[PDB]
Amino acid sequence: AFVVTDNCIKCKYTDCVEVCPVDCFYEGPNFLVIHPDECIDCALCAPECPAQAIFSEDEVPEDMQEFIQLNAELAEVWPNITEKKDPLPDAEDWDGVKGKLQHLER
Ligand code: SF4
Ligand code: F3S
Repeated sequence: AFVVTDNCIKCKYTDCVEVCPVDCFYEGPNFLVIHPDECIDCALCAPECPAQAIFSEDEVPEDMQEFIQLNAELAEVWPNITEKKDPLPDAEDWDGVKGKLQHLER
């Protein structure tokens, strides 16, 4: 499974959903998650993220390990997103800020 981590929060470009063959991205107010049972690890979305927030599960940085289980839980409650849309409005002010998890909205 591929995992979305911290830098997506408050950027949410959605470029990643274009390339997904199985549509396994689920949408929250300011973050996207990948559903781990649905992902086929084709790895096509990781190059398409401008925030470089997507990682193969087995390459999630040590300090972002929490995001693996967060993707799994929030995927069960958020709605499927299958079309790109515009980035959040201030997305590049926040691209690259660290510690954005304290800003996640359910
Ligand atoms: S690795 Fe492939 S199947 Fe998984 S979210 Fe990315 S594009 Fe979709
Ligand atoms: S910022 Fe987030 S919405 Fe997709 S393009 Fe990157 S994982």
